[PDB]
Amino acid sequence: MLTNLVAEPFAKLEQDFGGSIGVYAMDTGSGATVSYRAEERFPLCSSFKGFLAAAVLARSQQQADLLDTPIRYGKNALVPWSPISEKYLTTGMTVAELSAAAVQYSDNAAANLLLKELGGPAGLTAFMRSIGDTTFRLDRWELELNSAIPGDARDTSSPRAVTESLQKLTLGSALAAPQRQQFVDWLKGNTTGNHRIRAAVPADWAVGDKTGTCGVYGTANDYAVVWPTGRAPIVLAVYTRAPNKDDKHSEAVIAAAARLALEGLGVNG
Repeated sequence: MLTNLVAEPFAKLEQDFGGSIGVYAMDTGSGATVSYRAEERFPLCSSFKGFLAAAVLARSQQQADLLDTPIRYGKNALVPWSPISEKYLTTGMTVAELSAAAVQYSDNAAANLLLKELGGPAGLTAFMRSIGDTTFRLDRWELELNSAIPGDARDTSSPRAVTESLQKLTLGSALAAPQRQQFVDWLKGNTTGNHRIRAAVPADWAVGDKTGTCGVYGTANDYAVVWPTGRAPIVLAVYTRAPNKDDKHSEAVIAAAARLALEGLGVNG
Protein backbone atom coordinates (compact mmCIF):
# COMPACT_ATOMS: atom_id res chain seq x y z
CA MET A 1 0.00 0.00 0.00
CA LEU A 2 2.89 2.43 0.83
CA THR A 3 5.49 0.60 -1.28
CA ASN A 4 6.60 2.21 -4.56
CA LEU A 5 3.88 4.86 -4.57
CA VAL A 6 6.06 6.60 -7.20
CA ALA A 7 7.90 4.54 -9.82
CA GLU A 8 11.55 5.36 -10.55
CA PRO A 9 13.78 4.23 -13.46
CA PHE A 10 15.90 1.68 -11.64
CA ALA A 11 15.73 -0.74 -14.58
CA LYS A 12 17.30 1.74 -17.00
CA LEU A 13 19.98 2.52 -14.40
CA GLU A 14 20.99 -1.13 -13.92
CA GLN A 15 20.90 -1.77 -17.68
CA ASP A 16 23.28 1.15 -18.25
CA PHE A 17 25.47 -0.27 -15.45
CA GLY A 18 25.39 -3.73 -17.04
CA GLY A 19 24.28 -5.64 -13.97
CA SER A 20 21.75 -5.76 -11.16
CA ILE A 21 20.91 -3.09 -8.60
CA GLY A 22 19.02 -3.83 -5.39
CA VAL A 23 17.43 -1.03 -3.38
CA TYR A 24 15.30 -0.80 -0.25
CA ALA A 25 14.60 2.56 1.38
CA MET A 26 12.33 3.21 4.35
CA ASP A 27 10.79 6.50 5.46
CA THR A 28 10.67 5.86 9.20
CA GLY A 29 8.00 8.53 9.68
CA SER A 30 5.23 7.25 7.44
CA GLY A 31 6.55 3.76 6.78
CA ALA A 32 6.57 4.38 3.03
CA THR A 33 9.16 2.37 1.13
CA VAL A 34 10.98 2.19 -2.19
CA SER A 35 11.87 -1.33 -3.25
CA TYR A 36 13.66 -2.70 -6.32
CA ARG A 37 15.10 -6.24 -6.32
CA ALA A 38 14.91 -5.76 -2.57
CA GLU A 39 14.61 -9.44 -1.60
CA GLU A 40 17.35 -10.72 -3.90
CA ARG A 41 20.63 -11.75 -2.34
CA PHE A 42 23.75 -9.69 -3.01
CA PRO A 43 27.28 -10.15 -1.59
CA LEU A 44 27.93 -8.19 1.57
CA CYS A 45 31.63 -7.55 0.91
CA SER A 46 32.88 -5.15 3.59
CA SER A 47 29.35 -4.05 4.51
CA PHE A 48 29.18 -6.84 7.09
CA LYS A 49 31.70 -4.84 9.16
CA GLY A 50 29.00 -2.41 10.28
CA PHE A 51 26.89 -5.24 11.68
CA LEU A 52 30.07 -6.70 13.20
CA ALA A 53 30.61 -3.48 15.16
CA ALA A 54 26.97 -3.52 16.27
CA ALA A 55 27.41 -7.10 17.52
CA VAL A 56 30.46 -6.01 19.56
CA LEU A 57 28.44 -3.16 21.03
CA ALA A 58 25.66 -5.59 21.95
CA ARG A 59 28.21 -7.79 23.74
CA SER A 60 29.58 -4.71 25.51
CA GLN A 61 26.19 -4.24 27.21
CA GLN A 62 26.93 -7.40 29.23
CA GLN A 63 30.73 -6.86 29.40
CA ALA A 64 31.47 -3.33 30.58
CA ASP A 65 35.23 -3.64 30.09
CA LEU A 66 35.01 -5.00 26.53
CA LEU A 67 35.39 -1.82 24.48
CA ASP A 68 38.52 -0.65 26.32
CA THR A 69 40.20 -4.08 26.27
CA PRO A 70 43.63 -3.83 24.57
CA ILE A 71 44.18 -6.34 21.75
CA ARG A 72 47.69 -7.24 20.62
CA TYR A 73 48.19 -8.97 17.29
CA GLY A 74 51.01 -10.31 15.16
CA LYS A 75 52.04 -9.52 11.63
CA ASN A 76 50.21 -12.70 10.60
CA ALA A 77 46.93 -10.94 11.48
CA LEU A 78 47.49 -8.20 8.93
CA VAL A 79 45.29 -8.72 5.91
CA PRO A 80 45.53 -6.59 2.73
CA TRP A 81 43.76 -3.25 3.27
CA SER A 82 44.31 -2.78 6.99
CA PRO A 83 45.13 0.94 6.92
CA ILE A 84 44.62 1.60 10.64
CA SER A 85 45.70 -1.64 12.31
CA GLU A 86 48.98 -1.72 10.38
CA LYS A 87 49.95 1.54 12.16
CA TYR A 88 49.40 -0.07 15.58
CA LEU A 89 50.93 -3.51 14.93
CA THR A 90 53.71 -2.76 17.43
CA THR A 91 51.34 -1.42 20.11
CA GLY A 92 47.93 -3.07 19.86
CA MET A 93 44.53 -1.34 19.73
CA THR A 94 41.43 -1.45 21.90
CA VAL A 95 38.29 -3.34 20.87
CA ALA A 96 36.55 0.00 20.33
CA GLU A 97 39.40 1.23 18.14
CA LEU A 98 39.29 -1.98 16.11
CA SER A 99 35.53 -1.55 15.73
CA ALA A 100 35.88 2.05 14.54
CA ALA A 101 38.62 1.02 12.10
CA ALA A 102 36.46 -1.80 10.70
CA VAL A 103 33.52 0.59 10.21
CA GLN A 104 35.27 3.79 9.15
CA TYR A 105 38.23 2.44 7.12
CA SER A 106 36.92 -1.07 6.26
CA ASP A 107 40.04 -2.35 8.05
CA ASN A 108 40.35 -6.06 7.28
CA ALA A 109 42.69 -7.12 10.07
CA ALA A 110 40.43 -5.38 12.57
CA ALA A 111 37.38 -7.11 11.11
CA ASN A 112 38.96 -10.58 11.40
CA LEU A 113 40.12 -9.92 14.97
CA LEU A 114 36.60 -8.86 15.95
CA LEU A 115 35.05 -11.84 14.15
CA LYS A 116 37.26 -14.06 16.30
CA GLU A 117 35.93 -12.33 19.43
CA LEU A 118 32.34 -13.10 18.39
CA GLY A 119 32.92 -16.75 17.48
CA GLY A 120 33.48 -16.33 13.77
CA PRO A 121 31.05 -15.92 10.88
CA ALA A 122 28.48 -18.11 12.65
CA GLY A 123 28.66 -15.89 15.74
CA LEU A 124 27.93 -12.75 13.72
CA THR A 125 25.12 -14.62 11.94
CA ALA A 126 23.72 -15.61 15.34
CA PHE A 127 23.70 -11.97 16.44
CA MET A 128 21.73 -11.03 13.33
CA ARG A 129 19.28 -13.85 14.03
CA SER A 130 18.89 -12.48 17.56
CA ILE A 131 17.52 -9.15 16.21
CA GLY A 132 15.11 -10.95 13.88
CA ASP A 133 17.14 -11.00 10.65
CA THR A 134 16.62 -14.42 9.04
CA THR A 135 18.27 -13.45 5.73
CA PHE A 136 21.81 -12.36 6.63
CA ARG A 137 24.51 -14.97 6.48
CA LEU A 138 28.24 -14.64 6.98
CA ASP A 139 30.13 -17.80 6.12
CA ARG A 140 33.79 -16.90 5.55
CA TRP A 141 36.50 -14.50 6.74
CA GLU A 142 38.38 -11.66 5.07
CA LEU A 143 39.38 -11.88 2.29
CA GLU A 144 37.72 -15.11 1.09
CA LEU A 145 34.23 -13.69 1.69
CA ASN A 146 34.64 -11.29 -1.28
CA SER A 147 34.42 -13.92 -4.05
CA ALA A 148 30.91 -12.67 -5.04
CA ILE A 149 30.28 -15.78 -7.16
CA PRO A 150 27.01 -15.59 -9.14
CA GLY A 151 24.36 -17.72 -7.45
CA ASP A 152 26.42 -18.28 -4.28
CA ALA A 153 24.43 -17.39 -1.16
CA ARG A 154 27.49 -17.44 1.14
CA ASP A 155 28.27 -14.05 2.65
CA THR A 156 25.12 -12.39 1.33
CA SER A 157 22.02 -10.61 2.48
CA SER A 158 19.18 -8.72 0.81
CA PRO A 159 18.81 -4.92 0.58
CA ARG A 160 15.57 -5.22 2.51
CA ALA A 161 17.01 -7.24 5.41
CA VAL A 162 20.05 -4.95 5.56
CA THR A 163 17.79 -1.90 5.83
CA GLU A 164 15.50 -3.53 8.38
CA SER A 165 18.42 -4.59 10.58
CA LEU A 166 20.12 -1.20 10.21
CA GLN A 167 16.89 0.49 11.35
CA LYS A 168 16.60 -1.77 14.40
CA LEU A 169 20.20 -1.09 15.43
CA THR A 170 20.42 2.69 14.76
CA LEU A 171 16.85 3.85 15.51
CA GLY A 172 15.04 0.94 17.16
CA SER A 173 15.61 -0.95 20.39
CA ALA A 174 18.08 -3.68 19.35
CA LEU A 175 20.89 -1.84 21.15
CA ALA A 176 20.71 0.02 24.44
CA ALA A 177 20.68 3.78 24.03
CA PRO A 178 24.39 4.50 24.68
CA GLN A 179 25.50 1.69 22.38
CA ARG A 180 22.97 2.79 19.74
CA GLN A 181 24.46 6.30 19.63
CA GLN A 182 27.99 4.89 19.50
CA PHE A 183 27.02 2.77 16.49
CA VAL A 184 25.50 5.85 14.84
CA ASP A 185 28.63 7.88 15.60
CA TRP A 186 30.90 5.24 14.04
CA LEU A 187 28.74 5.22 10.90
CA LYS A 188 28.71 9.04 10.79
CA GLY A 189 32.52 9.00 10.90
CA ASN A 190 32.91 6.65 7.94
CA THR A 191 35.60 7.80 5.48
CA THR A 192 35.01 5.36 2.59
CA GLY A 193 31.54 6.38 1.37
CA ASN A 194 31.84 9.94 0.04
CA HIS A 195 30.99 8.85 -3.53
CA ARG A 196 28.05 6.57 -2.70
CA ILE A 197 24.86 7.32 -0.72
CA ARG A 198 26.49 10.46 0.75
CA ALA A 199 26.87 11.92 -2.76
CA ALA A 200 23.06 11.94 -3.00
CA VAL A 201 22.53 13.46 0.47
CA PRO A 202 22.65 17.26 0.97
CA ALA A 203 25.58 18.46 3.05
CA ASP A 204 23.28 19.96 5.72
CA TRP A 205 21.76 16.55 6.61
CA ALA A 206 23.37 14.10 9.01
CA VAL A 207 24.29 10.70 7.59
CA GLY A 208 26.13 7.56 8.58
CA ASP A 209 26.99 4.71 6.25
CA LYS A 210 28.99 1.54 5.66
CA THR A 211 30.33 0.58 2.24
CA GLY A 212 31.23 -2.73 0.65
CA THR A 213 33.42 -3.46 -2.39
CA CYS A 214 34.20 -7.05 -3.33
CA GLY A 215 36.63 -6.32 -6.20
CA VAL A 216 34.99 -8.74 -8.66
CA TYR A 217 31.66 -9.22 -10.45
CA GLY A 218 30.86 -5.51 -10.43
CA THR A 219 29.92 -6.03 -6.80
CA ALA A 220 29.73 -3.08 -4.42
CA ASN A 221 27.23 -1.56 -2.03
CA ASP A 222 26.43 0.97 0.69
CA TYR A 223 23.85 1.28 3.43
CA ALA A 224 23.01 4.38 5.42
CA VAL A 225 20.83 6.15 7.92
CA VAL A 226 20.02 9.69 6.80
CA TRP A 227 18.48 12.48 8.91
CA PRO A 228 16.87 15.06 6.59
CA THR A 229 16.13 18.20 8.56
CA GLY A 230 12.55 18.66 9.68
CA ARG A 231 11.34 15.09 9.05
CA ALA A 232 11.90 11.52 10.19
CA PRO A 233 15.09 9.69 9.25
CA ILE A 234 15.42 7.49 6.19
CA VAL A 235 17.15 4.11 6.20
CA LEU A 236 18.34 2.67 2.90
CA ALA A 237 20.52 0.06 1.26
CA VAL A 238 21.91 -0.05 -2.29
CA TYR A 239 23.64 -3.23 -3.54
CA THR A 240 25.05 -4.07 -6.96
CA ARG A 241 26.48 -7.05 -8.79
CA ALA A 242 27.19 -7.93 -12.42
CA PRO A 243 27.50 -11.17 -14.37
CA ASN A 244 31.19 -11.23 -15.37
CA LYS A 245 34.10 -11.62 -12.98
CA ASP A 246 35.97 -8.66 -14.49
CA ASP A 247 32.96 -6.31 -14.62
CA LYS A 248 33.75 -3.06 -12.84
CA HIS A 249 31.76 -1.70 -9.92
CA SER A 250 30.47 1.86 -10.09
CA GLU A 251 30.23 4.33 -7.23
CA ALA A 252 28.22 6.67 -9.46
CA VAL A 253 25.52 4.03 -9.97
CA ILE A 254 25.15 3.61 -6.21
CA ALA A 255 24.80 7.39 -5.72
CA ALA A 256 22.30 7.55 -8.60
CA ALA A 257 20.22 4.73 -7.11
CA ALA A 258 20.20 6.51 -3.75
CA ARG A 259 18.95 9.69 -5.46
CA LEU A 260 16.14 7.72 -7.11
CA ALA A 261 15.22 6.18 -3.74
CA LEU A 262 14.97 9.59 -2.08
CA GLU A 263 12.93 10.89 -5.01
CA GLY A 264 10.60 7.89 -4.77
CA LEU A 265 10.04 8.66 -1.09
CA GLY A 266 9.27 12.31 -1.87
CA VAL A 267 12.22 13.50 0.22
CA ASN A 268 13.32 16.79 -1.31
CA GLY A 269 17.07 17.08 -1.64
